[PDB]
Amino acid sequence: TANKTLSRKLRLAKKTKTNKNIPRWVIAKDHLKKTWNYKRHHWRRSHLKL
Amino acid sequence: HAAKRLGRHSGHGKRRGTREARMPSKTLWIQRQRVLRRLLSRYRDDEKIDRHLYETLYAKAKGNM
Amino acid sequence: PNTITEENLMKMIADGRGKKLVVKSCSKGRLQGKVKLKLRTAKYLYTLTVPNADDAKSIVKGCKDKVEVQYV
Amino acid sequence: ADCRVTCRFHSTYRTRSKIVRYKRTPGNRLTSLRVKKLPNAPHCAETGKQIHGIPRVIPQHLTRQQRKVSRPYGGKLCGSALRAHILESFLNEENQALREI
Amino acid sequence: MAKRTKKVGLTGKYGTRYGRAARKQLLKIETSQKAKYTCPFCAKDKVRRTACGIWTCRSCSKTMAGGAYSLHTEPANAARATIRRLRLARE
Amino acid sequence: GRRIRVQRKGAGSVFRAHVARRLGAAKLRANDFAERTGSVRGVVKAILHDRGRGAPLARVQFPNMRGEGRVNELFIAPEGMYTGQEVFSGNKATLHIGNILPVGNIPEGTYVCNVEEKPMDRGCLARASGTYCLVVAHNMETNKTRIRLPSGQKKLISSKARAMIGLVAGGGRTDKPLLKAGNAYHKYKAKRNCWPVVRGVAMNPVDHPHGGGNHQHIGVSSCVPRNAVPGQKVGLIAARRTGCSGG
RNA sequence: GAGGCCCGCCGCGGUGCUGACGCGCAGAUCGCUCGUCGGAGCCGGGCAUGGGGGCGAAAGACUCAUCGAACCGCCUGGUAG
RNA sequence: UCCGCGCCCCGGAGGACUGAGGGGGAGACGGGUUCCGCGGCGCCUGCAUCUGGCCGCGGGUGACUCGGGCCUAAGCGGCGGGUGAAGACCGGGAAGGGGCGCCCGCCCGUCGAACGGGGAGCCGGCGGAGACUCCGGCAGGCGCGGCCCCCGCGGAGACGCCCGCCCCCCGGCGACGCGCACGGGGACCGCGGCGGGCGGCGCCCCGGCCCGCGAACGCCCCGCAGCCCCCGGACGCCUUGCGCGGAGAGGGGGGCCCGGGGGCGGACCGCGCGUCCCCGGCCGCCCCUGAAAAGCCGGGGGGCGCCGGCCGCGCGCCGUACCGACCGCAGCAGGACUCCGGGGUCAGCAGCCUCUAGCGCGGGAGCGAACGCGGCUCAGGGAAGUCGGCAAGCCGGCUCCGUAACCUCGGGAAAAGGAGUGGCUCUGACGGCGCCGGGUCAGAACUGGAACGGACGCGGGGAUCCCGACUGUUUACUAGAAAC
Repeated sequence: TANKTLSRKLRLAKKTKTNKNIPRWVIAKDHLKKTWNYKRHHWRRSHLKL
Repeated sequence: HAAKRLGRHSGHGKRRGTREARMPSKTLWIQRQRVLRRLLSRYRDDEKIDRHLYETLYAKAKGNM
Repeated sequence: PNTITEENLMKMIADGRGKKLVVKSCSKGRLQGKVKLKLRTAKYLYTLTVPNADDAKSIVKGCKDKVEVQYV
Repeated sequence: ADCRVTCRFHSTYRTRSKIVRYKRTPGNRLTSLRVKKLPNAPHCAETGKQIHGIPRVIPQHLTRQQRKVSRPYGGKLCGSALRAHILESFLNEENQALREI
Repeated sequence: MAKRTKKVGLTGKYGTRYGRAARKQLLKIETSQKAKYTCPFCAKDKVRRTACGIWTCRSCSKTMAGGAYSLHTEPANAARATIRRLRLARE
Repeated sequence: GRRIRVQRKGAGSVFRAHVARRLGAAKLRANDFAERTGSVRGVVKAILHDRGRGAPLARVQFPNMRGEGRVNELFIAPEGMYTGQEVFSGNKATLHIGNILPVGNIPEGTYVCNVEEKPMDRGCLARASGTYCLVVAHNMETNKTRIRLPSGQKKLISSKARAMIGLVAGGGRTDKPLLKAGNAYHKYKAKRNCWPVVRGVAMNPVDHPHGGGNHQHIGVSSCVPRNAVPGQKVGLIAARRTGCSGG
């Protein structure tokens, strides 16, 4: 893992970049009501690349 | 360790290892053989002892004489 | 680093070869018999330990105006 | 009271090229300096005896004068081997002439 | 001296194991394998086994092919003679 | 049933020879114009050990006839050959141990080894430790020479076929008892996965034809016909006779 | 200073208590007591071998909690007096 | 545990634990942001929480020298083609490489290893999070240019000395097993001394504790063993064990290599016993013989002109946080590869205590019922208990006696069975001599509720009979066996 490859690191960094909650202004604009991304992953309970 | 040097704590009850373990009967041989081979060699170089005697004495020293 | 050959080679290097700086580090830790001259070159830093301050002066004499001195 | 140290190499596995020597640094700490495996000097092609005069350093970092022996077939043949080769060659030519004469 | 009275001279290592027949056979082969043989060149009793069939004289620095456990095998000694007699006869 | 061990062995895969670290293929020097007329002189650079062979091998360096370098041959070593020997491979070669000459040239009664089954085969018969073949007779009209193979069987081979004079070295290697299972594991590790061996009467009915019942018994006779099927030939194949006997 | 030698640590196994546990700490763990501990040894990485096939110091054992024939999808909403 | 906002948080004081095969410091892999700072408790933290690996916000991984990349390994793929209904599978025999005039030339791996091989990194510092990467010094490697210079000498020899390149040939280095010993270094350790800083002190104390630093690299000098040279011609020379010598010993003088030591530059003084790691010369071992290549460098022959020195510059690509965070539904007495390893007692890296470092686990209070689990002791008897000594207990360290049948002569054997063991005060031994440095082996007195392997660690033994010779292997998760 500390000896990773750029192509494994860049697909893992997309997940870190997109593990975000819906911006609050987006909920207000769309009247979303459901404010949970649901594609968000927590390292301990998750198995990305599996 | 100052008592041990005097000879205070080294009796049979305070020994938990075999005599060979406490002092290797091999390292006592190397020392004696080296000490005696040094003595005989110096005598031969000094011309105190003959070359032939040196060989005879060298063998008897190797033979635990 | 190396020790320069007396001031024989030291002054020869000082005259032409890289002598970016010389340092007259006298009193290294306030100790006696201590004038250490440290010539910076491209290849190596060279040090000649000289017995006396007067001995050091003869080598400092002839130091190029272009050659830079620093004193410790 | 602890002089335990940590690995200098990329991985802890201690192989032949992964051996360290501990020295104390100026800042009073034990440091692990790497121990390079000694390359070995050239050995005579005929026979197997190490050629005298050539240091056990990788040949690239040696200097041409150091990596050579001043003798015909110097870093290849040891002197005893070379003198046997010279003698064998000379004698063969001398026996051939005797066969013709 | 004579630390082992019987022919357990080199086979003392095996201890009470492998049976008498194996140990007796090993006595002959083992004693032959670790023996010093006379090099046909050095003429010095310095030939010792390196591997099965390979024997080297430490002084002569010459390696020679031989029997697995002896520098020279009885079949080989006879063959060299037969080849010599036939060679001399052909010329 | 299950495929038996013999069937599983022919796909290699674990039963393939452990050929790593083996010096090379031991073979007689190739027949060349200088071998066919006259003799090529080689020097025995080394006598070494092959990983899976009991007999010592030998690196003999011959001159390159084709070009300008020196060519190295690997030969099974006859006993008595030494480093720095001069070995001649040729039609005009003297009868000394080590030399390779055509079998017609070799005289009758001569111990020979690494004999060629057919001319220019570079080695075939008499290659194991101690083994040798003997020249029995030459028919000069049929250009054929009778030899006795180490088995005893007599083979008529072409007089052109070459052989190395001498008896292969390593002689008397099997006289020493292996003594321990461990010594066997070390010998077989340098060869192939054939050891340890489980008897078929030990295996369950699926694994072997001898298979298994309430008591360990071969069931039907161990003797099997030569025309058995590939998974059925397991005991004594085509036995002319069985049993211990005189002679 | 020899040994598929002995005692014994780690290691690697797993004997007995038929101990604890048995809604477990755990879909096999725990504690003692043990077998061995220079060797047919133990351990990592890479690689090879594939389903009636493999591999097996052989127990029908093992092949990803699955083996007297793995698993996944389909034929298949198989057929059942 | 006490006090301090007082929370299981944090700070101080205590009392402890993991106990150098660590509840320590670090990596490989796997996770993939868990890392850091700030705020927060709604989720989660199986009790709580002001805590957090949780939640929100903002950040964090810097390399010519470390690793990848490159080489080859087991292997795998490729190949005019060869098959097969195909999908696909199989594979050397096939006009297989380059510039200009030529010449030389059978025939694939820019596959495969973050442990194997490889050109070269050290010190000191800095940050909330990182470092062989930053920064400051000091060096080493490999190339690109400018300038200058310029094509071998010395020796009796082994060598020495700053030295050319290309082709083709030949060789070397890369490059190698396991072991018991023995030697030499490094680190560690301990002992004194001196210098600095403490703590305790009812009595003693120069008796306790903490600190006292020196890297890569560059020159010069040494360096055992080994291997050679020159004279010369022999019972000697030597190890721990060996081994060695008319194919040349000893002796005398030399050469080489030696992962090392010193001196200077970089930049506190002495001594000892061990331990650990490297290294050396051996000796043993094998039906076991302990990889390869890239690369680099000699040598012979031909060609042919280099060579150096000095001074600048350059060095691209990717990995680089953290892990008590991995995998078992989980923040699960389960697994999971390494590296480095202080003190005392000890034969010990065992057990038991400890320095460093870490740190008090899905909570706490009472009470002291039965019963259960983990232990402890038991009068007299001593297996009468039970399917069966199951379980428990006896035994055990060391020294010195003593030891049977049987035997494959190696065993049995630690057979069996006795006796001693502490503390003090000494006395010899043994190397050490300018006498200085050892900590074991004996022997002796005097002691003491009739104690002493005082904890700890640590065989109960014998007589047979049946199997299987043996060491090994086996049913992961009911059979370790006489089975294999």
